[PDB]
Amino acid sequence: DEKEFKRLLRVRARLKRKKPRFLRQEWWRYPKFKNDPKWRRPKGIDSKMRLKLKGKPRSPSIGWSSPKLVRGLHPSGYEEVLVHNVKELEALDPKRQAARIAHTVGKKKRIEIIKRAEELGIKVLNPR
Amino acid sequence: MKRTGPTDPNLRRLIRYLRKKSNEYGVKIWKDVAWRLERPRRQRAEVNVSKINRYANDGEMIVVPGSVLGAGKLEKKVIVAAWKFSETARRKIIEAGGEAITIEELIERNPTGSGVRIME
Amino acid sequence: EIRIKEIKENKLIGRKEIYFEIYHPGEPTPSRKDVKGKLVAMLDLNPETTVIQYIRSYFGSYISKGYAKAYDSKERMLYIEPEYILIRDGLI
Amino acid sequence: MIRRRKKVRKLRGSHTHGWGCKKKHRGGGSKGGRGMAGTGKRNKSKWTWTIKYAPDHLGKRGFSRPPEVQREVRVVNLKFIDEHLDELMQMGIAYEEGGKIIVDVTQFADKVLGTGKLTRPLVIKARAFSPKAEEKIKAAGGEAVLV
RNA sequence: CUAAGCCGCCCGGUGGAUGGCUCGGCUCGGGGCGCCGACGAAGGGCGUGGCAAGCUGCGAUAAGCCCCG
RNA sequence: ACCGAUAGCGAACUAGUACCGUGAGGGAAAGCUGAAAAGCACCCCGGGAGGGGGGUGAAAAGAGCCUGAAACCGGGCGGCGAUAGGAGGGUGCGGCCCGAAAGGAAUGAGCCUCCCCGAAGGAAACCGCGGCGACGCGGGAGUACGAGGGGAGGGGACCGGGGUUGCACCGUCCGUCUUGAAACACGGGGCAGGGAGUUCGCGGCCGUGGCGAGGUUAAGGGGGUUAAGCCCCGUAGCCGCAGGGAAACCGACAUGCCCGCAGCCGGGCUUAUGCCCGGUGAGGGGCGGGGUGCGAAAGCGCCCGGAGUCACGGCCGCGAG
RNA sequence: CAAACUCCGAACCCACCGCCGCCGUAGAUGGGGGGAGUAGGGUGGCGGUGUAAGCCGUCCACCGAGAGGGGAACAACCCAG
RNA sequence: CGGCCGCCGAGACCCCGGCGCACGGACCGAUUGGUCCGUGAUCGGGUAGGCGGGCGUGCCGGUGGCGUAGAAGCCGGGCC
Repeated sequence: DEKEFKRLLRVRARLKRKKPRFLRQEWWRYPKFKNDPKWRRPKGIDSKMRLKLKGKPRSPSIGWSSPKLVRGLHPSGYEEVLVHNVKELEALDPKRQAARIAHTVGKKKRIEIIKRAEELGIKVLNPR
Repeated sequence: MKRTGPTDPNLRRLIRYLRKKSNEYGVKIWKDVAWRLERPRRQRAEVNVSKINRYANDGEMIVVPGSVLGAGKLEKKVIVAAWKFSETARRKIIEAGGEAITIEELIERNPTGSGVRIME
Repeated sequence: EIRIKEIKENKLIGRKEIYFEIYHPGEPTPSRKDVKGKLVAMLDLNPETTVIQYIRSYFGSYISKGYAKAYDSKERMLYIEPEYILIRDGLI
Repeated sequence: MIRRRKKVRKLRGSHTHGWGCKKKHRGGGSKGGRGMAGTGKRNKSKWTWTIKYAPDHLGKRGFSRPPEVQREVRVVNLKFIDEHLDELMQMGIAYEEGGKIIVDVTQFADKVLGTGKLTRPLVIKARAFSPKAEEKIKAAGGEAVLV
């Protein structure tokens, strides 16, 4: 149902706009963490983040997951499919799938893929 | 650790088919055999022609959720269905005049599974 | 919602192979009988001479993949298709 | 047919690998004596375990005769003979040699035990027979030739 | 149009990580070959190149001399 | 199915070389231009080193030479910037600035107006009455409003996101022993790279697969192969089929009976599911009987109505660093 | 007058039986197997001891191993998991 | 001090939408499973520790591919 589809897309948009960037404790303090930003669970005995005190960054929780019906979909609402040639370009569903040309595809093959996608009426996320 | 269950695709398909058959015909014997087959491999049912002769009557239908082995002696005329048969067990049943079939053939012959006796 | 992704014909073996996808968001995996009925109704196929080789569901996606075959006559099935598949279909 | 990864791969970030406080898992002191030490003779660290799960670990029992003089007496049962008569017939251990059916259990096994039941009248020939075996054979109607 | 100072982006310096490469290592079932010396051995010293210090090779015939293929 | 220049032998290279100690002896660092040197002819400045033009090359990759990260330093750019206090961050938004691509968007952005339904919750104007009083009670009214879910109209280029900074509130760093860490308790100048449940033997278990009263090979042999891959043989050996006992030695239910879960059969209620009742009941439990050891015997311990064995993977115990 | 007295004697605690309540055929009570960690505890009420702090037990409530809202900050106090 | 009347004030209590988990069910996978459905006032803090799933790196047997119209690597951004 497109109505529920749109409602859940808006719900996911709001939720992932409010979602924060989960980063390990003291990521800002040392360059070794700034150049390689990640999240690591705080395990220390006195870690304030582990103790989950107010005024400290938050930690990932299962509740933050987006609704099932629209999980992993493009913000436009389509479904991404990685494509490396025309053979697997042709195997998509234009009404429900979109093609993302792999970064390693040269321009010679990319122009062919783009013209074939135009012929088949399939949306392309990176048309160049 | 975790119970993975049978690695045999044929056995998994047979279990699923038994559950569906029990649903279709409104009987519980097939679901019972399904979970009995699902039990862990190190505890899988083991039966012998001696026990079958001891407890089965002539012309009866027997289902063994596991393996049937040829230890002992057999006189009865029994239709026995089991996942696996040892050559000795199958030969003994054939000589006694019984039938060594699979649960699939048992289902086909008796879809409602009335009168079938489970041996473990 | 069944969408056919490929149809192939092989008269040398005498059958038609059908690759399709069922789009069923918010619904369980459709039953084999329902899928067969829908496919036969849409393709005008003979219900008595068609088999659903498999239906597969992959993780959270609501796009299940189905493969089916349709034979010209029962002779080719009795010659090729295995007994367990025939029993599962229930057409024998 | 099932394969799994090692627990260390899951414990990579554990910082202890399931050994508790960092003081434990050091050596002989952590085990309370290397090997089978502490089982009761002088050190009683594992005396409580020894007196329950490994009784008679300390002490002595009777003697053992030299293996050279220890003769082996193979034993077979009437149940086994009756159940495997056909195989004996194939191997030649059993034949007819007249109306009666003879079986030579002298080639294998030296003593016949009386476990089970006897159905058909045979004649076994062995060296020694249990009283129960002889009684069962006579009741079944076979002959027990003492050869 | 604020002096020093702080964070971020770009460019430049300093450094030598990463990536790719490999005439070197390590391991190995099977196969081959296994002693040299008073007819002066192995290890070493010193010499030897047109320009030649190191390594390598050679010994006042000294990065070489002669014969068969 | 080993490593790929802090790895692999200590040595990928003028390596047991240079160097340290009287001595015995100890012992490093150090690889890469380009396809071809085509390795910058000439001009100006400079004492020189070198700098600026100009040439070579697909690309300076310019020999201080494949790529050129981080730490650190200098310049430009954007933000703050000399009356302001907290481990340098968290929530929310406001200034200044950026904003092609990958995110939405002219098939309509922020925005302005209007209409409908709305969970939990939920006023007041005014009317009458109670209370010394703060105030309360009935109607208004479960009304206006309400998270959110929809629709229509106007405009026509932003929104999301990002850097810095301001305001309000909150927040005394990281690892570790400890009852107790911000600690005047220990380890913590920065960055890059390396870094710590491995292998064998035995044993107890579980996940799965083969065979099954049997299971399984070991050393080794033949065939074939570029090859150690692949095929077949190999029953010696090991475990199980019979246990009890120090030993001599003796030597057992293939079901005699009772309870009974699942399943099966019959009946009643139940739309159906399901529930109840009565039989049969594999597996399960219990009697009875049996073997052996102690005994004069009774009686007790262990055992007896057939499931084990091999293999792959995992957890654990002991010994080896 | 009595911790090492009792002619008397509660609150209260324990065992068992019937029932209400709760849990249990979506499998409890119970049984078998694999893997542990734990052998310094603290605050609070009570009991013995000590001038007191404190020491030694007991009660299992809270911190240890526990967020959020308060007691100005506060381990232990109040609400709250 | 003996009382009383209003109002503020939590992640607690109620409601709306979402995620996962435990249990049961239907259907569906050629190796541990997948989609959906029903109940949860009687599921959702966590140290030692136990258990399940998932993410990342080198190499090997397969399978399907990209690249001088520019691979690996490296700096800054968008999305999931």
